Amino acid sequence: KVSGNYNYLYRLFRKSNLKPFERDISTEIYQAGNKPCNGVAGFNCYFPL
Amino acid sequence: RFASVYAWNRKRISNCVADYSVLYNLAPFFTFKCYGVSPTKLNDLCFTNVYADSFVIRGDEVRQIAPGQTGNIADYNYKLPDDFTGCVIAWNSNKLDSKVSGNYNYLYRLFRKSNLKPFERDISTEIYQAGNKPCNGVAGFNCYFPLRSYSFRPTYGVGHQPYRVVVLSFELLHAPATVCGPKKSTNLVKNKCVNFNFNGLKGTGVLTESNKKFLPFQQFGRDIADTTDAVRDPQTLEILDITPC
Amino acid sequence: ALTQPASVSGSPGQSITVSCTGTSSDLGNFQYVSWYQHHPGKAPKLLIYEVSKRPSGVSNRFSGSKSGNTASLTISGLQAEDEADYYCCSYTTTTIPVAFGGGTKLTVLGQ
Amino acid sequence: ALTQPASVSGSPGQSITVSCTGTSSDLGNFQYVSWYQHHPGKAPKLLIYEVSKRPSGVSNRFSGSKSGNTASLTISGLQAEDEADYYCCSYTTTTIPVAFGGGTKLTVLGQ
Amino acid sequence: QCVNLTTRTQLPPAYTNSFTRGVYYPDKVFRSSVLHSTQDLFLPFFSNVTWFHVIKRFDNPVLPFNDGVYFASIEKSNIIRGWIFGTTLDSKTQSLLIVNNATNVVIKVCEFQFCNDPFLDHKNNKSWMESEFRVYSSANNCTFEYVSQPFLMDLEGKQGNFKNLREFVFKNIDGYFKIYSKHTPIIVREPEDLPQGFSALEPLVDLPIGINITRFQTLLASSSGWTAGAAAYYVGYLQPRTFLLKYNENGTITDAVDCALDPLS
Amino acid sequence: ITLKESGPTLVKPTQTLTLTCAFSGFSLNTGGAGVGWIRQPPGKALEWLALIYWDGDKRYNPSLKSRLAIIMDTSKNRVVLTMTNMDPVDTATYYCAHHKIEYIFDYWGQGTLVAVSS
Amino acid sequence: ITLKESGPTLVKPTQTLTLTCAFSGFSLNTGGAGVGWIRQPPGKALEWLALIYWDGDKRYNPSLKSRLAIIMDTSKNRVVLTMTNMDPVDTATYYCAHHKIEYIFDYWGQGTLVAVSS
Ligand SMILES: *[C@@H]1O[C@H](CO)[C@@H](O)[C@H](O)[C@H]1NC(C)=O
Ligand SMILES: *[C@@H]1O[C@H](CO)[C@@H](O)[C@H](O)[C@H]1NC(C)=O
Ligand SMILES: *[C@@H]1O[C@H](CO)[C@@H](O)[C@H](O)[C@H]1NC(C)=O
Ligand SMILES: *[C@@H]1O[C@H](CO)[C@@H](O)[C@H](O)[C@H]1NC(C)=O
Repeated sequence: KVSGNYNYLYRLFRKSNLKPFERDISTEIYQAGNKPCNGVAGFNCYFPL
Repeated sequence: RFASVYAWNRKRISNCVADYSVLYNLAPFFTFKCYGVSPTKLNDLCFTNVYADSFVIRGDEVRQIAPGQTGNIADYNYKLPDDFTGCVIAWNSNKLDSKVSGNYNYLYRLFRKSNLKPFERDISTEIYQAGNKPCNGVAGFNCYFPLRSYSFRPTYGVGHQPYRVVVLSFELLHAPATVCGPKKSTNLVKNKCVNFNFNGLKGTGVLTESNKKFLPFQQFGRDIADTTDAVRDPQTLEILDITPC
Repeated sequence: ALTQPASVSGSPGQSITVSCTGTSSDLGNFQYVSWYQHHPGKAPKLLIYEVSKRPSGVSNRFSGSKSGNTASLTISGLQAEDEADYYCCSYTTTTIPVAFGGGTKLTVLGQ
Repeated sequence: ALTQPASVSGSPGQSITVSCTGTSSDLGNFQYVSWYQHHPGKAPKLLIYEVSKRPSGVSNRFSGSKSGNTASLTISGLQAEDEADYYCCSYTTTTIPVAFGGGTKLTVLGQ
Repeated sequence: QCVNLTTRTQLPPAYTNSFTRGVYYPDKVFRSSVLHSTQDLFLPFFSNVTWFHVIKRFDNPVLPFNDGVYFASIEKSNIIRGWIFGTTLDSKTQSLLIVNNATNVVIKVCEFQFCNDPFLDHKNNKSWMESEFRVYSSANNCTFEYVSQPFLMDLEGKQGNFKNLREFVFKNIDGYFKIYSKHTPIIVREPEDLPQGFSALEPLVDLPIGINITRFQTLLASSSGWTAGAAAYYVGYLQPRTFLLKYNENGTITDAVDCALDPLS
Repeated sequence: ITLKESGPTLVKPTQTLTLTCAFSGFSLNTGGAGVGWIRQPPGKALEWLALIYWDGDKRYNPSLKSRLAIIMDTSKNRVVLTMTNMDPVDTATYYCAHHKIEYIFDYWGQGTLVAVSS
Repeated sequence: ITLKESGPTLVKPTQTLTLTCAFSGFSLNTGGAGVGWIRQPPGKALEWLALIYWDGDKRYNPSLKSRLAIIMDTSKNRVVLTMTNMDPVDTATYYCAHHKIEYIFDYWGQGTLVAVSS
């Protein structure tokens, strides 16, 4: 797309690695280790796709 | 005192260990997402060397100084390359780089003679004409001074806060490697089949205490098979024997 | 400049709300106000630093909130020595940059 | 950006060549640049897509080639109705994503 | 400061049959009572080291650096100050400059335009001087700084009873330059030729350079003129050969024999 | 293939232009193709206005976002461009065209010219 | 932290006021922090004279520059503040405070009560 195609998404991180041929369809807010963070985004919390 | 965008100083940090964890307890930052790489792998990735660059930015237009974006203070100032090997960190430093009347020690260059190559320390300033007017030490019509000091006011507030930003430039495995982040330490468990790793000593075996002592120039221990069997412990000064199965 | 009523009174002990206001053009605003009390012949000390935090080592019976051009405090625990002079301060961008309230004269209601 | 000469002239029959160029910083690696022709009072039509690929319906006399930063087209065997408004259109990443020539007006010397 | 006298008379050298010295530790790996046959760039056993005797004499020549050499100087007044490095002599390439002028020893890796002959030693009669340390003149783009503690100093004028010998072995692997330092005290003898003895040598430092060094020169400590003592330094080569090392129970090399000398070896 | 362009002849200075263009015959089972609108006045060269894909995405020229709207029929009949708050420099001719990414404008319509009544 | 303010009390109207404000314990290796000079006229709106940072720059109130002068000490002793040709409208008490760019006022002194001798 001439100004950018944003219809294709990719994943930057998970909780851990993944076994072969597996599908991680589930999407949720990801926190970093020990900080209590849920519901919305912010510090050490943003949408992984 | 913190470096600006016009007099940006290439801070050189070498021969140490670089843990970026002590900054998290300061305040909720303006941004956290590093631009070259993800912020979830800042520790395990080991680089050869680091270059730090410090910037005071007037207003909140640090978005336009990006690897892929330009601007008034990104084409006639420090210019971030689009292939930048490193990342950014910006945080709201209202406690230091502000004045009640104005931070008149700083300056901005709105525009220059021409577009500049990135990673060029541009600090020379001059009076600028208007197209083709001859200008030699004169001011007024068609000769206007293109610099102005930073003005911090309490009435400004949001939209004029500093948000001090430091960029970090790395090199991917071409120089000698001195500075990166460390790892964690798991405590020793005696007489248990552990997959040990003493700073690269890969192998599996049980761990006992050895009565023999090493010399201060000694770190490892070999055998007839030419393999590790009894080594000095990494973070504590005693000699541990790797008893096999 | 800042304005406030001079004769301030209310319910003794607790449940008193005191306020400061003014003009958004004369007072340039956008600076978090601080508010102070003065004692006749004694050593004075500020009761509220910025709008809403409470420092340690002082009384923790005070609360505050500032919206737009109007700042206010809710004051609890009024003893017999509650007499003071309440002066609120901000940054006035027109002239005389640091103004101090409009003056208060408070009475006691311990008896 | 993208630029070309405003007008060009020559002897009828042969000996004509029209070129375009642009700044390499604005130009996104120089792919998919096309050559069109506009007529007065008629709809414009496509002649050359991506430098040197020939679409259907055009003659073999039209040719195009690009060297370094400069692209160009040549035509041999000119006729009395071969006057044109040859445009080059290209992709520019920093500014507006498409750029459309600088204007051309070919004239002949047959009369 | 640098003094350009631009004249010198040179004395012919001598040859000293070095017997046993020239062994050093391979790495920081301990082995218990295991006879190892290791091939490395060593100093040959029973080899002629070239004896430069400097007395009214100021000889700091270019030394034949072939990526690892041997320098045994019998010194008592801490004459060895630094080491001129590089290849181009006009501040165009990177070079190393170590100075131990005080307890703040500094190693600078940068571009250096050395003078003709910056002798550290001159003035104050017999008392050696710390001046003329600024050997270079110009720099292009400086790269590396390093700060280190010194070794045992020397108390200014010190002539006679030459108990000390300083052995500097220069090497480099993958651009990493290795300095091998060995200070041997209580050698109660006249300097002359080397005596018989052996010692285990440990690796101290290894610093990156990035530039393959071709030449290096010696920095030694009126504007010119000095009645110096019996200055003695021996230069020697390094060549790749095999040893046989006797590790004891304490990791000290008790014996070391070169295989390629005589058919008994 | 036919492309039909319709628009007003003269418009008021405070009126909004409603240009329509109809296309007959395309391979709609594709990706990246679409319908584009371009304009030019006499005395100055060409400049691009807008392009729509088949997924409903609208791409206008920058700094002209608010005064450009697109009605897409979702019936393969016609595409409408409605532009508000017109300027007498925009009195120009308008071409509706097909837009791939290699062929920047593959087939060109006849277009319609418009002028201001002021 | 203690701040002590010292100066004369029985002052003639033609006599210049020399007031020293002394502090004990502060991290001077910082920016944006300073000392503020604060008036208390009785029953009226108070006014401000001078806030001085550690940079040495001057931030004077408008149209009152002839009544105020500021003197350093540069030995962690105090700050000397001199008022020239004072008017009898300010028979009042004087205070000095730690004023910075985020905290408004930090800690005060004892303050001096002065009146006109006429
Ligand atoms: C590291 O370990 C050594 C040996 O146990 C100890 O002496 C030293 O204090 C430790 N340092 C830190 C920072 O834990
Ligand atoms: C050392 O030098 C002496 C005198 O020049 C010579 O006789 C002897 O053979 C030399 N020995 C070696 C091993 O080069
Ligand atoms: C040093 O390295 C360069 C790198 O190409 C090589 O050309 C040269 O032969 C080497 N040796 C010397 C003595 O310069
Ligand atoms: C090794 O060291 C021990 C303890 O210092 C000592 O008693 C022993 O003699 C040494 N063994 C030798 C001579 O290698």
